[PDB]
Amino acid sequence: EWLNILDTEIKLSVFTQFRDCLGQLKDGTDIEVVVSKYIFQAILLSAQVMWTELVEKCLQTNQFSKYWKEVDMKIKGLLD
Repeated sequence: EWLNILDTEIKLSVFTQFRDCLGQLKDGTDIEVVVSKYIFQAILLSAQVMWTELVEKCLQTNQFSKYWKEVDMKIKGLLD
């Protein structure tokens, strides 16, 4: 009984952390601060969803330069 409760609870917790992390990333929040806040899977999925949405709007606007510089800055900050 409690194993079957836990099997659903882990997935619910992962989804909750994912939506909280994506919500934080939305409205403007650097990934560096969020790394120490949520599990790896949640921040990973939130980052990937954001990247898809942002690059889709970049593709419709054809302004890849600004977003590429932003992502490069994110990578340098994460490396630091």
